[PDB]
Amino acid sequence: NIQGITKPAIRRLARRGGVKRISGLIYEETRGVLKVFLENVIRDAVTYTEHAKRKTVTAMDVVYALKRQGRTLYGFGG
Amino acid sequence: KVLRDNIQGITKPAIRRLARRGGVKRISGLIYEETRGVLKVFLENVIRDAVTYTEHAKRKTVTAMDVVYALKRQGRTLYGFGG
Amino acid sequence: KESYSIYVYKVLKQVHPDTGISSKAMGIMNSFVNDIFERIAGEASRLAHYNKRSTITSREIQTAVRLLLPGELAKHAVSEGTKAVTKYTSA
Amino acid sequence: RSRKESYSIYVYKVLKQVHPDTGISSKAMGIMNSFVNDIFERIAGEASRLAHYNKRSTITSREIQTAVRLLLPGELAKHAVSEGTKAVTKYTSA
Amino acid sequence: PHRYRPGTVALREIRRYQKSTELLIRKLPFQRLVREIAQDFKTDLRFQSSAVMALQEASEAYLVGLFEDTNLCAIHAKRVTIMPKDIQLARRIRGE
Amino acid sequence: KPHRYRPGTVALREIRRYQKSTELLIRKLPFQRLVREIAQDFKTDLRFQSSAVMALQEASEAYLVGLFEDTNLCAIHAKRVTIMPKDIQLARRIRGER
Amino acid sequence: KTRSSRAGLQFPVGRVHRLLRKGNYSERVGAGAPVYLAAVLEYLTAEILELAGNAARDNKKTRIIPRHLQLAIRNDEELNKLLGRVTIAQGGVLPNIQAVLLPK
Amino acid sequence: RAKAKTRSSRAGLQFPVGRVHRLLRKGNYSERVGAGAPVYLAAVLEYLTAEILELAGNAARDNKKTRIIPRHLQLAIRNDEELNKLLGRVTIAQGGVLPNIQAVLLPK
DNA sequence: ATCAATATCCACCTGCAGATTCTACCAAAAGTGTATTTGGAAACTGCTCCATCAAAAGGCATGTTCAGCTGAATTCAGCTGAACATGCCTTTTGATGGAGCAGTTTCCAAATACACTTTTGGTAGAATCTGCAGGTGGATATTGAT
DNA sequence: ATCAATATCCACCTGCAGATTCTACCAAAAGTGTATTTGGAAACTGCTCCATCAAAAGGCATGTTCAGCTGAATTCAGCTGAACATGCCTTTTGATGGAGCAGTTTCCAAATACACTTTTGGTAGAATCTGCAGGTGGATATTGAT
Ligand SMILES: [Cl-]
Ligand SMILES: [Cl-]
Ligand SMILES: [Cl-]
Ligand SMILES: [Cl-]
Ligand SMILES: [Mn+2]
Ligand SMILES: [Mn+2]
Ligand SMILES: [Mn+2]
Repeated sequence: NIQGITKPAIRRLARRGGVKRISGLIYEETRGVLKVFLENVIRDAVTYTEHAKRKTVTAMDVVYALKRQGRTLYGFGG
Repeated sequence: KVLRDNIQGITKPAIRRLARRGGVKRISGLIYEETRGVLKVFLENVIRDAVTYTEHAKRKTVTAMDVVYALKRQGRTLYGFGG
Repeated sequence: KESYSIYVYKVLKQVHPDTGISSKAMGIMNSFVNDIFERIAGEASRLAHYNKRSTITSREIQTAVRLLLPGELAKHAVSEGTKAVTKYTSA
Repeated sequence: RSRKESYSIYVYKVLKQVHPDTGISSKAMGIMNSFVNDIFERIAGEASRLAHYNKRSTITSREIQTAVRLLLPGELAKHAVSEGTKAVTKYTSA
Repeated sequence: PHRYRPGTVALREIRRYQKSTELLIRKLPFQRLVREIAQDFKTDLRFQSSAVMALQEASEAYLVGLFEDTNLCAIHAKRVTIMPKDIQLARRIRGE
Repeated sequence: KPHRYRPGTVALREIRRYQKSTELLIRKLPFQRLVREIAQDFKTDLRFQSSAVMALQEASEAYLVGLFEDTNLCAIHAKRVTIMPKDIQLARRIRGER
Repeated sequence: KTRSSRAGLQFPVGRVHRLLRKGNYSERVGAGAPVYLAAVLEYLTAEILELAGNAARDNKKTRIIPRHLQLAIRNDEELNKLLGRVTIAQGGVLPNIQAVLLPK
Repeated sequence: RAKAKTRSSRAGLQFPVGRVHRLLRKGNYSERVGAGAPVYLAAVLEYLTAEILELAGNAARDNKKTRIIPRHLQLAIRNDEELNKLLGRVTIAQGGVLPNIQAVLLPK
């Protein structure tokens, strides 16, 4: 399902990041990097969900998870 | 006596030793001044906060714990100086 | 529960009487205000503790502002804070 | 003149358990004291937020456990959760 | 038949996407990806829509930021093409 | 006839030697003057616990050594073996220091 | 007759005080602490809204949206530093193309 | 009138449950602390301390010393993938670094 | 595949500075009793999300062509490493005077507590207002040919 | 560096969808007034350590010379990645049904708070114990060769 993150979408992200030319190996590399990122964040968000004895991941769970990891997200509070 | 220009006392050989610990084999001649400016910015930032803690405590003596807290604040936890 | 929207809105009308703000943007300002509140209160909490004090006073808030805010933001902040405390105390 | 408390005698007891004939230098003991204080604050700080998020006024062993799971990597968390659970069940039987 | 030179469309695209703010990854494939990863942690999870959206905002900003650093690494090596080795240097220096 | 090691040989021995040891690599008294000069510029008549200077020295050197490691990676990435200011600068930029 | 009105502030002093008492920060809170804090918060808010308002009028819009907050923060050296680890949703990035990538 | 037994001995721990409790209460972490909280916490601090001393003790025996010094602590942590992660932003005073030379720098 | 020259490895030895063990005072856990809080089993209710389905609308996958970027090869000037002598200034260690930590006491300004009263921010429909989803034509950039 | 032919961008425009404002009610915050307590600022003062000084030994910084080999520049080919055309399909978006969560309230048993009294584990120095810092010399490895 990582494959559902398409080469065109990855190209667009690099374009916003200012990138002009892109090696063919970048697309798989990027998929693994995103995967690691999402594993880490979702692992913690779910941990907050469970601690609260909820079965639904809330936006605030994700915000706490991102905070724990030195990333602060504005706009989803709270 | 007036303290002046003490960054220049961080010598080229000491800078070479640090780079050696860092695994560096060859060093441009411009690296020494660049390193001196980077160290100065670092120490300015840490000492500024440590003194702020010193002042808040109303002391005239900077303690190791003032430095530990300053470093902690800045995401650089130092072990071995608490007591 | 609560948010800072009406206060953010009042301050918007002060600096830009004719400018509005979207709902998503108001949400970003709310996170901003909450984030900074927490950073300062936490630093002020740590300051009182290090010094074995049980009270957070305006002096802890000030020092926390000096530790957290850069340069010129710190200077104006400390000014705004002292100004408000002085106006409050006489009133 | 004043009493200075620290974790040294406890680090030393655990040292003798794992390496009975091994000693430790004072600098190395200062590093272990810093380590114990640092992890104490990390767990306790996370447990505090967990309670605050969940509108609870109390930090229980459950907050401690979740904090450990949030803070420790992988197998360290597992073994920590095991030791902590064992100590609590044992204590309660006492 | 008319043809832009290599790099001209790419620069046109940088300008377009640095101007804009919309999410760049398709929402459903991303929602599907987030659900899959989560199931390996606990299988009966539900998601608020705003929670999937926080993950997407957070993920895209992370990857865009990483591409900026990656691009600097490529340029440093006097290249104009990003390669996996640039991604790796960037993440290594970041402490990832 | 007089013996001469080739450029790079002695540097490698230094790498092995200092990566083996843990001693501070900056002379202590000049570092202390530096710390005093900078602190004095924030507030006059400050004193320092001796261990506060040593904490500053441990932290500083650890910082610089860690940065040279990253700098060395940026130089190798550009297929050089020599570190230059642009490498330090790339490292600090990606670190978020600059 | 609000503490906010006595202090000459728009931000809610009584609320900031409640939040300080309830957030487990210390056993006691001084009377001046929430006034000083509310005034810092108000001041930082005004700074960003001033800059985001300017940023909005420059691209000819009358209403601030997240893009304008991001332009405001990222183009300001002290705010950028303060908020260096913060992600603004729907903020995008500063237009910026490395010189070496441009033609001719 | 009962004869005192410490909470640590009840918990089967070496680390001080009583002290950890006091430190939880004095630290502004919450209004109340459950009885099991300081026990679980003490047990976790004790476990981590054990892990590190185990590996550092091994590092001391390898360079022929009977006494652990900061170097052995640093070798212990950085050669362990989970300790290294946990202490990723931590500086060990007098720790030095792991020996490590990039391959491209070695002679041909 | 040797040789000379160097540096590094790596035990040995032993007094002493640093670590460990012991001792006694006492601060703080522990035991007890009792006052408060609290988290939870129950019993509700209305949002939410999940599952499913379908019509189109864009958007992606694919193959081909070729511009031009990457990497290899090659060349050369000059910078940086290695090796020396010289002598400056750091390091040691030792002594001294005294600033200013900390430890103690006393006692108010400033905090908490609590009862009671007003004010207001959150909330939700209804009523109005006005930015923008789209839809252009003209403006602007780009390209191959000279 | 011009010109014409192309392809895309981007001001401009404007109705109306849906954001914003108006209309209005109301718990729950926030304020007030009064009564009590109390953390911590002041004012000491003893006793650590900090600043400073100095000599002397010699470690190490500094300066110089010189050539190895590195970075920088240039040239060139192959082969990868960008730009398209083409057409098939995944995603959007717009609804629906309904269950299965959360979020509230009440209400007592179970849990935690906290003052006082006993008891003892933890600390500070004192008294011992003893790894290993340094200071050797020799064995062994590595280097760069004429
Ligand atoms: Cl508990
Ligand atoms: Cl690669
Ligand atoms: Cl450079
Ligand atoms: Cl105050
Ligand atoms: Mn000065
Ligand atoms: Mn109102
Ligand atoms: Mn008192």
